[PDB]
Amino acid sequence: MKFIVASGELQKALQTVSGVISGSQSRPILENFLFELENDNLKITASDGETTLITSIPVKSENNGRMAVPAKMFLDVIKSFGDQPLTFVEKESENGIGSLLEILDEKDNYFVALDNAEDYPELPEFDASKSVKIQAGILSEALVNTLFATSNDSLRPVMTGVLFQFNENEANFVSTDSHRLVVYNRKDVMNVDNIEFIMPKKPLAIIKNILSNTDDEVLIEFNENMAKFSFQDNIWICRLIDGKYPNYTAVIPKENPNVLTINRNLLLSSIRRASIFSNKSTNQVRFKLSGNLLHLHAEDTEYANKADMQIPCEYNGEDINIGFSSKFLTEMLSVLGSDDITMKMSQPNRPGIIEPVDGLEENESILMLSMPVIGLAGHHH
Amino acid sequence: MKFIVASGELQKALQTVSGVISSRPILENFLFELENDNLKITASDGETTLITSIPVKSENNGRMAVPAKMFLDVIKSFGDQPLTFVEKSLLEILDEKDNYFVALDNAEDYPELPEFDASKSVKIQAGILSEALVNTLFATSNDSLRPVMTGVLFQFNENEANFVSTDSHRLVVYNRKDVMNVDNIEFIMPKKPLAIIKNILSNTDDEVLIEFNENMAKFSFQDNIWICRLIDGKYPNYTAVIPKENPNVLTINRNLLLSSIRRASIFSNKSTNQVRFKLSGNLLHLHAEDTEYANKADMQIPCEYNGEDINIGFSSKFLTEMLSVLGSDDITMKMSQPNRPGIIEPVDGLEENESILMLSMPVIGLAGHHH
Amino acid sequence: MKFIVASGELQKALQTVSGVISGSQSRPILENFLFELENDNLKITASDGETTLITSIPVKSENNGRMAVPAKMFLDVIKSFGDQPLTFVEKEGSLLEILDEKDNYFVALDNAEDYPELPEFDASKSVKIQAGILSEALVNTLFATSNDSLRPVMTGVLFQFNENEANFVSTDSHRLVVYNRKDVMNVDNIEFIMPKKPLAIIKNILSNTDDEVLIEFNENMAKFSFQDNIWICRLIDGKYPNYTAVIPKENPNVLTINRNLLLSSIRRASIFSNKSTNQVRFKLSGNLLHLHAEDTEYANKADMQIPCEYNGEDINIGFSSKFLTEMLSVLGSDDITMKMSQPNRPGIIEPVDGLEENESILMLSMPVIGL
Amino acid sequence: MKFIVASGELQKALQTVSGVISGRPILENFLFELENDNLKITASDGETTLITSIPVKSENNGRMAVPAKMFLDVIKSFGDQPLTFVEKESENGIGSLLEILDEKDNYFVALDNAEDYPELPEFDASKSVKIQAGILSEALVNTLFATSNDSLRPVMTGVLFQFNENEANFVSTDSHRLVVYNRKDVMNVDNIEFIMPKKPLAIIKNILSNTDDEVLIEFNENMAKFSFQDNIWICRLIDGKYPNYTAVIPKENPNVLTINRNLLLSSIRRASIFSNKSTNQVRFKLSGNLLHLHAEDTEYANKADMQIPCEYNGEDINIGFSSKFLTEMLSVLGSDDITMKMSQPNRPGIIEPVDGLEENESILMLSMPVI
Ligand SMILES: [Ca+2]
Ligand SMILES: [Ca+2]
Ligand SMILES: [Ca+2]
Ligand SMILES: [Ca+2]
Ligand SMILES: [Ca+2]
Ligand SMILES: [Ca+2]
Ligand SMILES: [Ca+2]
Ligand SMILES: [Ca+2]
Ligand SMILES: [Ca+2]
Ligand SMILES: [Cl-]
Ligand SMILES: [Cl-]
Ligand code: NA
Ligand code: NA
Repeated sequence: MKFIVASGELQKALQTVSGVISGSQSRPILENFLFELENDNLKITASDGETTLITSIPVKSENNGRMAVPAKMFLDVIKSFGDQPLTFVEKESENGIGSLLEILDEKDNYFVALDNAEDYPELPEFDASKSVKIQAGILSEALVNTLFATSNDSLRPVMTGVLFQFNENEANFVSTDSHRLVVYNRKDVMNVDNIEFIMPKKPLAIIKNILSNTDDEVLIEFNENMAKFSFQDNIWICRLIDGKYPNYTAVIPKENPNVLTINRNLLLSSIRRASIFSNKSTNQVRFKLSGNLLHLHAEDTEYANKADMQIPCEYNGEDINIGFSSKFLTEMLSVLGSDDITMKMSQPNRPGIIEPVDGLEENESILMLSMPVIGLAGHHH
Repeated sequence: MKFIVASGELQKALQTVSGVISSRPILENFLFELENDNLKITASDGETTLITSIPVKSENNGRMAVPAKMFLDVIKSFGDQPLTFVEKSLLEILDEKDNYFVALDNAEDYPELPEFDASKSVKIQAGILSEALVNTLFATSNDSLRPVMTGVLFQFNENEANFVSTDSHRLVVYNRKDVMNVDNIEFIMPKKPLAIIKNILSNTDDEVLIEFNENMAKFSFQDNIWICRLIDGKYPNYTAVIPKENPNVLTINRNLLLSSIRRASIFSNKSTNQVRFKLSGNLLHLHAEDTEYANKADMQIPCEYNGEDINIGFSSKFLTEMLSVLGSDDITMKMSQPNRPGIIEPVDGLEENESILMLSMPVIGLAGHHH
Repeated sequence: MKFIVASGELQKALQTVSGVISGSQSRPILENFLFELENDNLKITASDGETTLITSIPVKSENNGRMAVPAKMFLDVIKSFGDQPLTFVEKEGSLLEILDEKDNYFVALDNAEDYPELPEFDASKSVKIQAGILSEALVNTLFATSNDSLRPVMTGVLFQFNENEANFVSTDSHRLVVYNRKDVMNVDNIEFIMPKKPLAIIKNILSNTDDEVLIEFNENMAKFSFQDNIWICRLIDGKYPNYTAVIPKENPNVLTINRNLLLSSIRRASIFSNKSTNQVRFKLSGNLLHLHAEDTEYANKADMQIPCEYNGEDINIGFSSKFLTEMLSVLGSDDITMKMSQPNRPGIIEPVDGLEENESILMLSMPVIGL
Repeated sequence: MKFIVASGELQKALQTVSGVISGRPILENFLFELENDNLKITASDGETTLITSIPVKSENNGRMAVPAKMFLDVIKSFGDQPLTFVEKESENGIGSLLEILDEKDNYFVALDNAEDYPELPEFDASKSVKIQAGILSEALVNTLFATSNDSLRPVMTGVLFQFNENEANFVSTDSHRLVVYNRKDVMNVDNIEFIMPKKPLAIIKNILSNTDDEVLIEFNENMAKFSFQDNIWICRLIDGKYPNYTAVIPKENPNVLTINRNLLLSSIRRASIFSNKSTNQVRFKLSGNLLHLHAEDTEYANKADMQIPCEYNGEDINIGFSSKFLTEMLSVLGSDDITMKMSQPNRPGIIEPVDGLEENESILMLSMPVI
């Protein structure tokens, strides 16, 4: 097969599908891009066996073909060029058992050895039974809010992923670990098909880098156990996590009369400083709230360091003494971008509910629950 | 004052009370009070006061403030020898033809304790109290708990004594139906004096008297006195967090479970140190993994399990620490759902009126918390 | 001691000297910053036992003192602030208190008396050099130093000063850089070998200014002084290799070529190169450079034709692409010459443009040799 | 690669070389090289390289970089059982995994890139000496405590090795203590003198057995290569001139104290508690057959005065020594009695064991006096 394509267009297409190639040589055929050339359309596929990324670009050609091109090398090769048309010709090695990909650029020649394309598996016929639509910019903000930066909990399978709930009234995006619950809600995302599914983290991270922040629609189609995203000339296919996500709404305390209103960056930077003085193993801080004063306390009995900070705030509520793991709390505060947050509390053994004060669009809301540190004897019952 | 005492006896007395000396400078001293051949030795950090006394040979009485680290270092540097001490303000030590001097503080500056006016009292055998502390004093606890949960709850009434401790991962309830006192009392002991008391208490039938006033406990045991400031507040209602129905019973060799978790946890993330249990049939599957570094462990442990399949996760350090305190060959762990505590109890070795209950809180995503 | 200073000023000073605290110091006292306060001047010292970094900043205070502050933690603490005045109070198990309005922080301190003092430096010789010239010397030489602790002299940079010029040489036996400045003239003639690690640290602290750096010498130490910084380093003992014997007197085969063009061409060609030697072949004839790379293990190949100016006989010579690209990326000229003799002799790269009047650079690459 | 080995042998092999891995990231790995049922294990900190080898069962060859702390922790968690190790490609990343199979249990340890682990350097031996393992080990037992722990004056941080055709000398000093260990039964044609650094010697002391098995030491410019059974140790030698240690040792020392070692040691330990906190000095006042020990701390008002009967033939002398250095030196000796030979109150005292030395073995431990 032979085709001519602008190197910039080729690089962008290759870069889009490359995030799923892990460098693993356990299935060596999956270290390749799969090129499929048909009627001036170059379809490029990469996969790790569970996530598959596909894109296509127009090219100039007169013939068809299929090629398995080693991905890391070939992308490095394309990256080494400026913007110029490149010619690609598959040649059978004059001495060998397989075939070469030759690149022609003026008087210069390059050869990249190819794998056996017949060994690159075909994807199965996707038989969509349901589909939803969501704008790319909305989906990417959902991923900004639900994908945690740290995740060192060994959770059960349904909670290791992100829940997507779509119905005719709204969409919900939910994630959790032992310290946090994020519920992100869009009442402006409405679909006839009611569907619920759990997306694993790795394809979500891969998709997050590919998604643009635009009003362009993403189609998501579903079969037995896969989701198929379609966005411009891209297709992303992911294995879903089987099972039923817990009834997360039942965990949200109904009454939270103790409302802290505070500048977000002040609370975030204060906790970060205080936790430097706590025990390196647990990184906990205590909140003592009373009047319009937040008293932060951290100490490390092993090393004799201590922090005591008084932070002015708006607090209408009863005196409360409540402890938190600072790393998980500050990560959530870093995800919000508002000037002010509220943290609504009830008892020291119940989660605090963090919400932005400002900065939400009309039909957008987010709820961030932070589970406090509580001795087991004082658990809710 | 002047007295003669064998260095070994003096050393044991000093070591008994030295554990509380860490504070303001007068509290860095031992307080010596000599009265009719009885040398009372007092040490304090301002909240806990430890007292012991030993017989000595003397002809007069007195009071001295002796700097503790220095003096115990000195006594330790001797072999077993009768030593003469003369207060002169210096303390002179005489050993045959050898002379030593230690500078002294002003004893008049050492705070006296107020006269203790007991309103209630309980008694408990030292061995019973000592076992209670073995079961409730955690080897490590790094949680910043609220003040009432940083201590150990003592409950005495006419029917039983209860000893309860907790952190974010554990609840220990130690019950003795053979410890009965007329006085009903409930109080929270801070951990630090409890640790010192655990090392001094013997495993004997000698009785420990505990007396109380407004907010102090005074323990008496042989020639020791321990006076501790109690933690103010009410301990939480711990019985309400113990699940009532636990149809899923694991019976398993404790040492095998303990060593298996220890190995598997080497393969977990160093930050959280968690293992997942997959129970089905008579087989426990242990799984640990470190997603950051691609390490993994999968182990199969034979057991007796009659119950439904369960997939439940635990923090290994806190689980293994409680299992290490128990001494029976087998334990039962009773579970219900993956978001509820598992109840660990020994199979053998409890006396007639002794029971131990250990709750392990599992690792559970907040979305699936109990409700 | 007690002093007040803006957090931003303290952070920059700490950051200046922190690069020599490498973490796991075999002596734990060397994990501290040493603070010495004298007449409103806070002198801050860090050391790994061989290199000592010193800076000082003005502060507001009423007394003097000495403190050893744990470095990693204290820098973390200062970094966690914005630009605000901070109050520091030494409380001598010695503590450091930090006061900010109504907020209080305590950092446990080590014993400053345990921090080693530096010996009185007894300078016998000294040279001066502009900071910008010295840093340019380091930019050109540090990448070529060896990383084997086998030949210590090659892990450093040779410094040569006399009344006519300053010369800087580095090598790892595969590359040689000679950097020469005839506008750096000092009465004292001195020759010495500086270790790479303090040189890298110094390179980041040095600014690109005409302000002078003083270097003073005693038996086997160099003391650099530059503004309010002092850097004291142990010199490498021994004789630097006879590097001029590696430069052939004649290199008649001269390639003249655009630097970025040669650099980007080698970069592309190297993707196809031998994973073991990462070799690119230059085939020169007429006014055409042919670049060839191939990977015998994986069946990839590159053949590139670059028009150039070449005066010499036909030559086919191989070089390590990693070393060649590193060297071409350090130079900044539009054009370079590469002078060669035989296929088993070095290629010598020099910039054509962009050098100051009394500045010259020589970058030698050993060829690839194989059967 | 795939191999089977007893867990106990693997643990012993790993612990032998693991002492050199401190906290470059590639050097935190063991390097495994498997060839014809021989598993060679390498560890290094970049300056010291330790190598051991053990027989294993295998059918293929290979190379692995195994993370050391984790892997040794893993091996330690097993008892004595055969373990199977299989290198597999990672399923989700670019690296490679080491699988450990124990019956139905599977464990995976992520591996580093072995191609990034440095090869051993070509050793070009020019000279060699031989010495029994036990003799060398005893030499290090006597000398390592005396080395300086200040990195100022590097050569004093090592132990001098002197071999010639007549004897071997091992010398250490920190300018306050000097130890000379002499063996007139260690003879080699090659006369060699070199300085070994302290850290590898401490490791080497523990690997060496107390047997007549020969240690071969080969040398080049600044590397020593020790070979002892299936171990290889490669260390960078310390360059520079060791002090002329023979000039501080007085030849004539007419004032000789002979005394039980434990009696002098325990007596100095006691006195040193009462001594000057800055110098920790004790005075010897020797006359007749009486040793008067005196210590005092004028700042804190403590004093010690001891009379010890002894054998002293000499003139009345009043001489002070550091009790900390004296007690350490007496604790390293193991004889029943020691002699301390003195001359003037401002000249060193020389301590030697009285009994227990072999015919051609001598020990000299010199203490610089306080003045
Ligand atoms: Ca066409
Ligand atoms: Ca509906
Ligand atoms: Ca928004
Ligand atoms: Ca009497
Ligand atoms: Ca019992
Ligand atoms: Ca001033
Ligand atoms: Ca700042
Ligand atoms: Ca000259
Ligand atoms: Ca073992
Ligand atoms: Cl979970
Ligand atoms: Cl709590
Ligand atoms: Na008195
Ligand atoms: Na000070």
